[PDB]
Amino acid sequence: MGKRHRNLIDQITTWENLLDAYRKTSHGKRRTWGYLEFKEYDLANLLALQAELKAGNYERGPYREFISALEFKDRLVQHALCNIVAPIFEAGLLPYTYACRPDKGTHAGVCHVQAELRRTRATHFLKSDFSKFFPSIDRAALYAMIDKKIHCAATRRLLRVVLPDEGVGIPIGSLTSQLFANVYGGAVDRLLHDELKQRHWARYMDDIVVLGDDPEELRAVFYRLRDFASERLGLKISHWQVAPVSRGINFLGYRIWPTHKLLRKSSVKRAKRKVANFIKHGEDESLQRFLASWSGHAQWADTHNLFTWMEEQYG
Amino acid sequence: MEPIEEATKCYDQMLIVERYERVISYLYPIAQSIPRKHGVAREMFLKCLLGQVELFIVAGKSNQVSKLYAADAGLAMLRFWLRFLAGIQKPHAMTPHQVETAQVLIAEVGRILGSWIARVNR
Amino acid sequence: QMLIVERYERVISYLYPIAQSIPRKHGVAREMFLKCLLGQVELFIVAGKSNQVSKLYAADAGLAMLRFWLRFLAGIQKPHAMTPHQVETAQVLIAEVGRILGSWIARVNRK
Amino acid sequence: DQMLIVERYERVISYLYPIAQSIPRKHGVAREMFLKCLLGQVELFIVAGKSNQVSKLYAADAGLAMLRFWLRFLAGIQKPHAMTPHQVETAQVLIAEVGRILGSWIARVN
Amino acid sequence: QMLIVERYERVISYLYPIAQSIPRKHGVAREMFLKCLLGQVELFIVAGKSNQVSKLYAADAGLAMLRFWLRFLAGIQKPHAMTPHQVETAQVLIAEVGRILGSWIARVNRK
Amino acid sequence: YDQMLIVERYERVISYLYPIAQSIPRKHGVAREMFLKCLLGQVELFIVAGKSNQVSKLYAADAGLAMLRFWLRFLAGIQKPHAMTPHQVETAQVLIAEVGRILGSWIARVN
RNA sequence: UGGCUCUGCCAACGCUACGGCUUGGCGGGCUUAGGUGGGGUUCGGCAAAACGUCGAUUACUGAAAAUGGAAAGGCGGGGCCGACUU
RNA sequence: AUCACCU
Repeated sequence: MGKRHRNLIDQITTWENLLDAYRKTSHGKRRTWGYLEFKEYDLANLLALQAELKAGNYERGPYREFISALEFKDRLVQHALCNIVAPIFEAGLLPYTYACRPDKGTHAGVCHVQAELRRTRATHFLKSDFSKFFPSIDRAALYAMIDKKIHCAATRRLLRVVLPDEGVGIPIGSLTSQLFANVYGGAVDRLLHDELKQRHWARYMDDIVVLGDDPEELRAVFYRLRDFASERLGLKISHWQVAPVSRGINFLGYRIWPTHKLLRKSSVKRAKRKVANFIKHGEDESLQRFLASWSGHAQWADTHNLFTWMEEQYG
Repeated sequence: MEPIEEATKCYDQMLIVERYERVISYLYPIAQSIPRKHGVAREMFLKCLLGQVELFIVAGKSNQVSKLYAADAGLAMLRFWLRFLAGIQKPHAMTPHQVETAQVLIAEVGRILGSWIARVNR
Repeated sequence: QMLIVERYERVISYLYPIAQSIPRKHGVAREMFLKCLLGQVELFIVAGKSNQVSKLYAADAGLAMLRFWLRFLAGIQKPHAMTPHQVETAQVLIAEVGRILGSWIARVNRK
Repeated sequence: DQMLIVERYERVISYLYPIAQSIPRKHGVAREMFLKCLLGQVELFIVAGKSNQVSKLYAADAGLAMLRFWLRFLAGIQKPHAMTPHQVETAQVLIAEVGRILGSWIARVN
Repeated sequence: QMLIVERYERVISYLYPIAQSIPRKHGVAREMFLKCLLGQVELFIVAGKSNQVSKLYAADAGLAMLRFWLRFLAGIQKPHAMTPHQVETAQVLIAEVGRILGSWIARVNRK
Repeated sequence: YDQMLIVERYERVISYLYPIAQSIPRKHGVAREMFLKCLLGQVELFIVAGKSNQVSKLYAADAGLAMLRFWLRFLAGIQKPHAMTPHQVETAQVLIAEVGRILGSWIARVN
């Protein structure tokens, strides 16, 4: 919106937002030590957050890493950021990005692959899901995209507090991690759609479907996508394939042919239930081993809102 | 920022209160629809409905299980007040739906109170 | 014993209309009848939660204070007298709960 | 026993309840609290008689003496005169009858 | 007791006219000022009857709450119902019943 | 200090909340009267806390402060008008938070 | 929220310190978000505006972009006009 | 998805 955006920490801390942030942070968590300790003096704590963010005195409390959780003030500060910072980033997200965008969501992603699998009758498909998206987001070339849109010195500082501008690891477990991961992988969206003039694709954070009406082209696109996201974005590509549309696009929990869409969702349910059980088994320490495992394989099926799902059902 | 620390931070009281605030938020509108008449029972319902928060809150800022059991007794009296508001308040006070809804919310607070009573008893 | 608060709920089912009807005139007594009528469930819901015979004696007290309120609201004069019938068709109901509490007080004093 | 004081206290009540309704609206908190000490001092006897921790009997005497206060307050309340000094003496005859009973009951339980 | 109440009667006799001057506006406060003014001789009479200092300290708390009510009615109650003059004399009378209360605390707390 | 400071800071809670709690419509009567009985009547818990220097009562002062906080949450989440607007909840919560801080420091002191 | 420490009238359970008060009428005033769980994806056109992006935190204004700030233009489709269909 | 709850 007019490039710039050089005055957002004013809107992030504009109560009216720090309350939207509050109601967004508390939504679902109204049973979290964090909400309930915050809810007590909630609007005094929002006025002290309006004040700690307006004055840039805000410090993100240490991530409680079991999935790194935060505080309620922290998730509120992120909800405040990603109420002003999210809509200036999820505006530059090519429509075919489908993660952490309420409008263009999971289902619209599976619908979209199908859509532009139907139209153009794609003869071929590229899945190019990213490896450690969150654990290998440059958190540095991320902040060369969270800085070409923010341009607000103090928002940029709040972003850099809520998410340090140094490392290689967006903390999966944050709303700003969600947003910035979409933004970050939006660089590969803008190496698909902009460069690579690939008009037909879809992405949810790490999963990058790129349905293209020619095979070897989609393998080129992928190599170009991997070379980009490695050299520019330090995102190793865990799995990829250039399959004829017939193998099915294992995108976003579905297997999306032009015509049918066989929900393969099982890894998720297996993991959900596994986490589930582990917790109502007192085995929340081998769950960290399992979690680390599943955070390696089919977490590059962007099932992190599910990881936070099961960060909340169970601990 | 640091959330303004109340003392004796008790999850159960906070949760039970936050979950009981949903009971109030449901039952208070339908106490405040109880006719011009029936208003002393509504005084006492509300004093029972809105005043059960104090019971939970003092229970959380107590270590006394007496106060936890007193919070349970109040929830049971509120569970009663549902019965009364439904049946005995002769106009209506509480529709079976409203009771069916309110009893669900009070049951949620009942669960949290039970868990809270349990965790202290050990 | 939680048929008490469902036998006493028939005291309230009777005596609550015989309380909404004590006019403003006798609205300090109505408030205090309703806090002994309605608020005897509290004493039977505290009871069933501290067998501790004391609370059942304090609910006997609340039934006996309800019996006072019965006999008071009769002698409250004007078209606000709890009809002798109502004092009697409620002292029947309060005596039901008095006998269930007679048993509760028995069953808890005798272990 | 609880039934004795309570019935003799209903003479206090039956006397002081029309008087405590005739206490000016102006003196309405004192009236509502006179009545909540008139009526609802029976509750302190009944508690004292249905139970018997003698603390409950002192609370009964407290209410009787707080009732005596309400007399000696509502008489010489303020401008809207409440209880006449006569009524306070007459009431205090009956409040001293339950005074005697509850007092002798305190003494007998003690 | 007897003398504390007779000295607290003077508080009431001073403060009750002040509590009756509070407008209808702040009628809900005077309810609880008078429930603290008039209602504090329950705690001075319940402390009289019940030698336990729990109800004496409760009596002391009530006197201190009554002193708050002076502060409140003089200022916090927005049309400062009690004037600062009327606090100072009412706090003299509260201090005379606080004298006896502190000296009643004293006479109870001997060992 | 401590009790005197907490109450003077809580005066400012009441100095804000009592006007809010008196504007609450009589529709929300017992809300208004129980808000006030937890507003004004929280000084009672501060008094007892200081009068006793028993940490339980400075915790029950916190429970009154937290019930006071419920009341702002609730008088916000009251629904005929909105009784306490969220600015008045916010400013109240700020004032109660200052009382919470001094009670917290006082709790800490005794703890 | 049966109110009102609230009047005027009126009447009597009454109660009067004889004033009233009370009390009853009778008027009048005051009184979507949240919780909990676990195929429009159609076919076309314009792709002008808008929107996005790159241009650009650029030129520029101003020492300095300093939480000012474009634009032409490229790239999109997300957008649009339509039909159908929803 | 379900639950409340009014437009």
